[PDB]
Order: sequence, then structure tokens, then C-alpha cells
Amino acid sequence: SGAIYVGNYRVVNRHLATHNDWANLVWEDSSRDLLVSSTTAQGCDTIARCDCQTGVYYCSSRRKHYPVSFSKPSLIFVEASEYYPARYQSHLMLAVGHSEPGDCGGILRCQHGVVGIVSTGGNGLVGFADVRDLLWLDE
Ligand SMILES: Cc1ccccc1NC(=O)N1CCC[C@H](C(N)=O)C1
Ligand SMILES: [Zn+2]
Repeated sequence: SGAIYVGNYRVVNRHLATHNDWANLVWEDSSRDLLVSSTTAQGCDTIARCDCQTGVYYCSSRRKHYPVSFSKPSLIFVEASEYYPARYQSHLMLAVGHSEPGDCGGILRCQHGVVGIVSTGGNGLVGFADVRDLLWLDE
């Protein structure tokens, strides 16, 4: 679990979104595992607007933050789950690090702010859904 709260928006993994999130839908993309819904309160998260490839992420299965080197957003093959069939997830950035299924939602951050959230993992790897290209979140 986990979300980004920026301005009048809540950004979550599409596979974990609630009824409320779908009732207050702004935008959704199955191919990125992202969903954005509207909130009546103000979000104070700063979204990074950069090309960084190092940062820190929250790993709830270890209750620890880990520094990571991560790849550029790309189309990466993701195995079948009860949420999606086998497919290419776009805007995904991998790193060597610990992750477990309940880890999705954990924020990845650099010096510039929120980079994205945990979306994939396994085999000693962790994948983050990038949000730096969604410029409309701040305006
Ligand atoms: C997060 C994780 C870590 C270690 C082991 C397994 C996982 N589970 C996953 O990768 N996913 C399950 C839920 C949906 C995900 C997606 N973006 O399609 C894929
Ligand atoms: Zn940055």
C-alpha cells in the first residue's frame, strides 16, 4: 500500500485502487499500473521533474528506506498476476533491491522530490512506476 498526494490529486497503483478512487477518477493507465483520483484536501508532495537515476525508496516488507540506482523509464515485460495478464508495462524503472507483493505503493525519491512508486519486483529486483512525465499533476 501507499500513495502520492500532490495538490488536488491522489496517485496510486491501478491494481490497488479503491471504489472511491474509481468514483473520483481523473486518469488511469493499465499499461503503467497508474491511477489518479481527486481529493477534497490539499497534497503536499513535491513531484521531481528530472533525469535522475539514483534515489531512496520505502520498503514496507523490511520497514527500511534503501538507496538505489535505477534505470530510465521503459517497456519492461511483466509476468501474469490476478490483476493483469502477461504484458509490457511502460514507464517502468528497475533497480537491484528487495521487494515483496505488499510493497507496491512505496515512494521512490531523489533530491528533487517524488520520482514514482513501487509497482513490480521479484528475484532481487524492484520496479518503480515513473510519474515525472505527468506534468499536469502540478498545474
Ligand atoms: C511487487 C512484487 C515484488 C516481489 C514479488 C512479486 C511482486 N509483484 C508484482 O510484481 N506484481 C503483482 C501485482 C501487480 C504488479 C504489476 N505492476 O503488474 C506485478
Ligand atoms: Zn531528481
